[PDB]
Amino acid sequence: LEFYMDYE
Amino acid sequence: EMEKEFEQIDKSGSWAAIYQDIRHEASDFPCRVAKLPKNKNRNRYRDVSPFDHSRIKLHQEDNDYINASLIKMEEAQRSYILTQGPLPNTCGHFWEMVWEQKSRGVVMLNRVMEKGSLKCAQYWPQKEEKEMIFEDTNLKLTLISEDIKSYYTVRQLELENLTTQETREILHFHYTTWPDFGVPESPASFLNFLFKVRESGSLSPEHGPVVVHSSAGIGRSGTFCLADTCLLLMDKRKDPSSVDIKKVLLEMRKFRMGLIQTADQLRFSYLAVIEGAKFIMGDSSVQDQWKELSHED
Ligand SMILES: [Mg+2]
Repeated sequence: LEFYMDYE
Repeated sequence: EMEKEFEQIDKSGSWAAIYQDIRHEASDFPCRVAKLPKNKNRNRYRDVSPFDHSRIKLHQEDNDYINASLIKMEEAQRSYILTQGPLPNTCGHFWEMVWEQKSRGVVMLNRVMEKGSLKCAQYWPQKEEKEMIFEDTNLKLTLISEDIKSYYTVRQLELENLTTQETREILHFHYTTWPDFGVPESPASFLNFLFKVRESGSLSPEHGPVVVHSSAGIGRSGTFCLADTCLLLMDKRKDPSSVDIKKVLLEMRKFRMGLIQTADQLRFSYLAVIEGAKFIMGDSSVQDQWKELSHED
C-alpha cells in the first residue's frame, strides 16, 4: 500500500 | 495584519502548534466512492482521497471516478480543481476531466521523479513529434511549444477531443524546483510563478477551473491555492488586514483533505501572501523585483 504522509 | 500575526507566531516558536490546530479543526467528510474496491487502481495514495461532496465526476457511465476535488471559494469568486499526479492508467481520465471541466491551465508543482521515486506519470508529451493518444477517453495531446526557465517551465499543449474533432489550447505551468514536503526557494520565485499563471488568463472566470496538482494534490498544491485566494480576498475587501489565512485554509479544507502538509509550508504561505500584498496594495514595482530575484534562467 502506498502512503503520502509520514507515520514514522 | 498578517505581518503582525506572522511575527507573533514566529517569535513564540508556535508554527507547529498553529499548524496542528488547523489540522485538528479541519473538516471530516466521507470519501466512500474513493474507497470502493473497484477504484483502488485510481488512487495514488491510500491516505489522500477526495470527499464525496466535492469530487469531480467524469462524464462517463463506465466509472465516473477520479481522485480530484473542486475547491470552490465563494467570496474570492475563484475555483480550483486539485488532483493527484496522474497514474499510468488515469492519464486518460485526467485529460478527460480537463476537457469536460473546460480548464485552460494546468499547474504542476512536482517532478515526475523525486528522490529516486516516481511521484507522477509522464502525462504530457516531451517532444513535439511524439504526440500522445489516450485510447480510453479518445483524446489526443500534442506539445506545441515550451519555454524553459531556471525553476519553472511553461508549455503550450493542444488537446483534441477525437470524438468531436474540436481542439483546445491548454497552458501547462510546471514548477520544477519545489521539493516534496518542502517550500519554494523564496516568496519571490513563488509569486513570480503565480503571477505568470495569473497573467496568462488561465485563472479567468471565463474558463473552467484551473487544474492544480502535485504528487498527492494537497501539500504544494494547497500552498499555491491558499496564497492565490488570500491575495484575491485582500484585493477585494475594504480592509485587507481582515483576511485570516488560517480561516481561508480551513475553508479550502472543507473541499479537500490535508491542504498544506507541513508547518513550514504554512509559514511560507504567510510570507508569500505578505510579500504579494505589497503589489496588491499598489507599488506594482515589486512585480519586476520578484522577476529579477527569481533569476528565471
Ligand atoms: Mg458508495
